[PDB]
Amino acid sequence: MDFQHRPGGKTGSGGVASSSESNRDRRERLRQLALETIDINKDPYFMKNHLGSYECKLCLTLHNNEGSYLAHTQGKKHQTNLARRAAKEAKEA
Amino acid sequence: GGVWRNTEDEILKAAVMKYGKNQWSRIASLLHRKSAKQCKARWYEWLDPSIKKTEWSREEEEKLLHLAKLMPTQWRTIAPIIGRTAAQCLEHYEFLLDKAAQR
Amino acid sequence: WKIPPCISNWKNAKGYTIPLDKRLAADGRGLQTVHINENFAKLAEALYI
Amino acid sequence: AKHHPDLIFCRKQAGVAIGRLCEKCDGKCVICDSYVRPCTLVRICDECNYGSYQGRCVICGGPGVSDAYYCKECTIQEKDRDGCPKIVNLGSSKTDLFYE
Amino acid sequence: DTKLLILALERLKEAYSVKSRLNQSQREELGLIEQAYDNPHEALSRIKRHLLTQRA
Amino acid sequence: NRFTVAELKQLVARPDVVEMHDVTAQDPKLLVHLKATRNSVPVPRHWCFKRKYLQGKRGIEKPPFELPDFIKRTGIQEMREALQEKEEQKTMKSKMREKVRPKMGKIDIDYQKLHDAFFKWQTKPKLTIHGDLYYEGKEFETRL
RNA sequence: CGCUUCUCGGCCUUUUGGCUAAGAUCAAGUGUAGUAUCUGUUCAUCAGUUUAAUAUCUGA
RNA sequence: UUAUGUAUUUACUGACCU
Ligand SMILES: [Mg+2]
Ligand SMILES: [Zn+2]
Ligand SMILES: [Zn+2]
Ligand SMILES: [Zn+2]
Repeated sequence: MDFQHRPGGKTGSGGVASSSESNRDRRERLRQLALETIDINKDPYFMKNHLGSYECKLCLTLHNNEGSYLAHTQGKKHQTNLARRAAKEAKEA
Repeated sequence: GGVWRNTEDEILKAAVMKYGKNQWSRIASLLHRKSAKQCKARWYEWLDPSIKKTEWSREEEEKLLHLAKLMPTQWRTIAPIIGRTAAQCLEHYEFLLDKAAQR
Repeated sequence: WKIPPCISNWKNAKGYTIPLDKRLAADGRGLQTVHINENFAKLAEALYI
Repeated sequence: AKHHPDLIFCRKQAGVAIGRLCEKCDGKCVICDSYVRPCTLVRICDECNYGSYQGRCVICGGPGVSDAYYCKECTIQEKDRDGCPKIVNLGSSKTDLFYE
Repeated sequence: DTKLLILALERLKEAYSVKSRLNQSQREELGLIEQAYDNPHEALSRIKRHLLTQRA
Repeated sequence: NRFTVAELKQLVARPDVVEMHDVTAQDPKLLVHLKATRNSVPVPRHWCFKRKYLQGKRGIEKPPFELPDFIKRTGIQEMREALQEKEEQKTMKSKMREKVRPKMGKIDIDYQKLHDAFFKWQTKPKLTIHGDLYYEGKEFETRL
C-alpha cells in the first residue's frame, strides 16, 4: 500500500449523511442565505411566520421557500403604489 | 434537461453575490438539481450583470452583418467583438435579420 | 499612497468585501486592441468570389 | 378504503361467511383501515363469497390468510351493521402500476 | 438511419464497462444513451433539430 | 313570490333574527322559526364571504404556543430548549458522529414528576358552552 | 472670530491567517389520488338565464 | 384593494403504492 498516497480519511468519522439529512441541511443553509441577502438588502417587508414560511407584508402574500419570496420582488408593484401612501405621508413631492 | 426556472435563478444571483466567481461547486451545493457546470453556464450565459440582454442597436447590427461574413460560423469568436456577447443573442440577431432581409 | 482593498476570487482571509461596484475588477476582463485584423475580409470575399 | 376514494363497497346483506384478509394486509381494519383494537368479525355476502372467491382477501382480492375485523372505532360507530365490506372494483391503482 | 444511431450508441456505451462512474456527468451521459435507446426516434429527431439549427 | 323582510319580519313571533337573505330562501317561515328555536347554534359567519374562512390571517405574527402550567413545572421546556440550542451549533460532522457514538442521558428527567404533573397536578382548562362558535377575529375581540 | 497641525472619544470590510496539483475529489428517483401558494395573466342599458345576493348569453 | 380565467413552478396531504 501507498500509505502516503491513498485517499485519506480520519478515524471515528461517522461518514457522509443520507439524502434526507443532507437536503434538510440544504434547506437550512438556503434559509440562512436568503435571510442574510434580505438583511443586506435591508428589506423591511420580509416576514417569517409561526411555521417557517415567508410573507411579503405590504403585499400580504405567502411564500413556501426562499426563492418564492425573492422572486416576488418584481410583479404587482405595490412597491411603488406606496407613492399614494407617501402622498398621504406628505401632500407634496 | 436544464430548465432553469426563476426560483433557482434568483438563488443563483444570491449565491454569486455571496461566494464569488471561481467557486461553483460551493454554490451548486444548494440547488438540488444543478451541477457546477450548469451554474457556470447560466451565470455567464444569462444572469451576468454585464449582459445587455435587450436594446438591439443599429451600430452593432451593421457591425455583425459584415462581421459574420468575415468568419461565417463561429458565434463565439465574434461574440466578444460585438459585445452583445451572449453568443446566441448574436445568433438571434443574425437569424432575425436574415428573416427580415428575406420576408 | 493608499491601496485599494482586495476583490479576489478566493480569499479565506479578513473580509471578502462586497460593495455594489468592483465586480468586474478589470478593464472588461478581456480586450484585443482592434479585436480583429482586417485581412480576414481580404480572405473571405476572396474565397466568396 | 379511505385512502383510495374511488373504491366502492359491495354493501349487500351480510351472510354467515367470515371475511378474510391477505398476507399483505393482515391487521388492517376494513373501514377505518388501521391496525389496533380489532373487535368484530367480518361477515360477507354470498355473492362476494361464491366458488372461486372463497377465502379471498376482502381488500386486495389476494389469497386470504387470517380473519378480517373491524376496529373498536368502527364497532361503536356501528359501521359493521351496514352491508358487507367487500371492496368490489379495482380502480386507478394496481392497474396502471401493472401497466408500469 | 436507425442502423447508424445504434452504432453511435454502442461506440459510446463501450466507454463504460467499469462502474465506479462519476457523480452526474457520466451517469447522465449513459442516461442519455439509454434514453436514446428506449426511444430512437425521439433522439433521432433531436439530432436533426440540433443539426440544422444550433451553432453556439 | 319572495315577500320581503318587512312583512316577513312582521309575521314572526321573534322578528329579531330575520336577515336580508332569509327572504331569498325556499321556505322562509320555518327558516326563521328554526333560526328562533331555542338552543340551536347558527350557521358560521363565513358562508357568504370571499376569503375561504381563514385566509385573512395573513400578515399578523403570533406567539408560538403557551404550554399549560402543569407541563411547564416539569422543566421539559428548559431541557428541550437547551438541547435544541446546543444542537444548533453542531455541524454535519458531529451530527453524523454522535449518530454512531451517542451520548445518552441528555434529558433523563424523572418519571415521578411527570406522573405527578399529569395526575396530581392536573388543571381543568377554561372551556366554553356549546353556543360559542368560532369566527375569524374572536380572540382580538377580548374587549367584552 | 477665522486658519493649519497634534491627541482623546462618538465609528461604516476586518473569515480561522500562509503555500501547493482552483490542494484533491463528490452531489441518482419513481408511480397514484388530491389540495394549498407564488410567478405569468387579463378584466354599454335593457329583457329573461343563473346565483343566497353577485358575475355568461341575447337586446338598441 | 378583495377577484377571475389560466400558462406555471414550489410546498403539502392520504400509515396511497411493487
Ligand atoms: Mg490522515
Ligand atoms: Zn376501523
Ligand atoms: Zn358482497
Ligand atoms: Zn389485502
